[PDB]
Amino acid sequence: SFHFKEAWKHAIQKAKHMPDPWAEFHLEDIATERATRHRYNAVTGEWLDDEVLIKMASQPFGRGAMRECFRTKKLSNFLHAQQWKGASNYVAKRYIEPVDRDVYFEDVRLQMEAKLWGEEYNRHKPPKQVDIMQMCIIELKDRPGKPLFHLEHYIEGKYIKYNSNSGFVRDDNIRLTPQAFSHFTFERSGHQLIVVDIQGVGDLYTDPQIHTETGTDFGDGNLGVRGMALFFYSHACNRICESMGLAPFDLSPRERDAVNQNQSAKTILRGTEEKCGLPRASAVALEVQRLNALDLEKKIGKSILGKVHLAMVRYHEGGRFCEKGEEWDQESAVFHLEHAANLGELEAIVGLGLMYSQLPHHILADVSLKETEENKTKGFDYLLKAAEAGDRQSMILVARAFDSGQNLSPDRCQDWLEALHWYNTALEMTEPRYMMLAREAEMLFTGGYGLEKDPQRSGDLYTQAAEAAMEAMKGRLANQYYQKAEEAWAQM
Amino acid sequence: QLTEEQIAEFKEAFSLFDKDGDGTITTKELGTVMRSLGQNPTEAELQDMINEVDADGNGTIDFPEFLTMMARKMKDTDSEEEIREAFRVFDKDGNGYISAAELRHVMTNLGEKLTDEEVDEMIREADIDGDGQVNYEEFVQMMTA
Ligand SMILES: [Ca+2]
Ligand SMILES: [Ca+2]
Ligand SMILES: [Mg+2]
Ligand SMILES: [Mg+2]
Ligand SMILES: [Mg+2]
Ligand SMILES: [Mg+2]
Ligand SMILES: [Mg+2]
Ligand SMILES: [Zn+2]
Repeated sequence: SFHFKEAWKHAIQKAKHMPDPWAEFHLEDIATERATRHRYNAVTGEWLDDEVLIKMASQPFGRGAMRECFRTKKLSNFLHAQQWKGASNYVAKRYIEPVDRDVYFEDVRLQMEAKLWGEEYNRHKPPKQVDIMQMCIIELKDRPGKPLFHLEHYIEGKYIKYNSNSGFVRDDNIRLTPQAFSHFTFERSGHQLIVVDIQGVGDLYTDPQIHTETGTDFGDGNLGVRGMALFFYSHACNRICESMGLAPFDLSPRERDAVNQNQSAKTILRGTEEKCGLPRASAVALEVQRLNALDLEKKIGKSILGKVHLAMVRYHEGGRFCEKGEEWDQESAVFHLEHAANLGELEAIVGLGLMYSQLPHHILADVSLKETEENKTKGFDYLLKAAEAGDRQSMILVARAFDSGQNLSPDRCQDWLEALHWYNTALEMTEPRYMMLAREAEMLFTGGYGLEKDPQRSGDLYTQAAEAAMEAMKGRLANQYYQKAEEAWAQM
Repeated sequence: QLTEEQIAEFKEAFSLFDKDGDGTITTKELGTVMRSLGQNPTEAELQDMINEVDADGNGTIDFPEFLTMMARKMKDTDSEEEIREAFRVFDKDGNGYISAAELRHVMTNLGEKLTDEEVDEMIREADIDGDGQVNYEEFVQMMTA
């Protein structure tokens, strides 16, 4: 029934000959202490507390930027001696600067959620499986302060950071598994989160970071969709990503070349790999299909992928992807802004509309595009999309385009019926109201571009404009508007 | 059968739970002591020991009685002290399950000559559940066959 027993026994006996890697630190001579261990169950969302006995070194053997590390022995093996002498070695970690107690508990919550995601990755039969180390909290009740410590089992072997939570990816012999794992978590969660900051020994990972759509849980390391943007800027899809059916993120040409520029006999497939899938593809075309299939009430802002592309735009403009002696990549910035707008981010639609129309714009303020008929057409089409999606500024701009021709698409002509429609739509929203009402009244008085004269409606609109001017405390203007209303009614 | 080093370790533990220093612990403190030793007594076994050591109805458990209970626990170990400790060389994080990645880490640490497919096959053979991991029950069953 078990044709592999002997491999297990080989390993058990070799571990038996193996010495304790911490033998010379003689932790067994330390005075035993009592602590309360808090362990988190991420399926049930429940904490379990119990008592444990530990021997902890008095001095730390290492510290990062945030935490100090202490060698610790968790005491089991009271009745029978440690067969493998290293099975009770643990690392305890304490924050260097004081933190609120719940930061420890949220760090545990993070690590265990990432562990669940590793198990989900393994369920798709990857060529190399992964595992996120379990981590818990120990509280030293007897010590002053009731100090909290993170606790993980010690793992001997070379420690490697495969990627960071800020875009770093190993600039040498890359491994396919950590990167494919991160990408898999982006797709399988439906773009709601990504697990990055992959690091540890082999594929035994520890201290991961999760970026979520909201950005609020999992501590200060949650950079939200900015973190997903940082990941996908540097991510190169490999054979594992493909074998699981992950769609590549749409990178610009320059970004594509930089990613291909960054060798070894890396990890090899086996043929059992299953397709990922809630799950969402990472490519803009498939996401456009998803939004089209969804019964939209002319709805926009429903794409997380578009927000990731927008965060990319803002990182470009901010110099995050620039080396110290270069000019920041405007071309790729506009590429990602286009992708964000086609995925329904209203800020991107308005920004591209203003930019292609040669109008002033906030996003990518210092970027200027060529004045062409194609670009003028694109700018007006974007501004029309923004107006149809509720943006008042674009509404007013489109009205003035159909009115006077300013910033109108060269594919289109002046049209005062359309202009009146857009003026009215903007007016119904809770650039002054009386000015737009008076412009309407003037168009009705005059007529033209498909709009026949209407003296009575013109007088009524001049009257409404005068009343709105009174509401604005512009009495003299209200008198002028009343004069115009009587002037229009006298045309009859 | 108990060594003086084991006895000194138990003395440290007992002193840690004999906080008021009367030389005894109460009968409800004993459960917590035993669970803090990394041992997992069933509530039946626990209640048995409780009523036995407190036959005189005094509530007190001194250190010699605790040591006697530990000696009886050492001989009544369900003769599986080897399999319990052999499980722990593979369950690296100590979460009660051996994962394929953990087994791979061990087989590479200890210089064993298996491929990653052979490691996946050890796991899938021992993993009767089919949940992708090997629990302690499955490890025991694989060992005893
Ligand atoms: Ca484990
Ligand atoms: Ca199983
Ligand atoms: Mg972190
Ligand atoms: Mg926060
Ligand atoms: Mg006492
Ligand atoms: Mg007594
Ligand atoms: Mg006595
Ligand atoms: Zn990928």
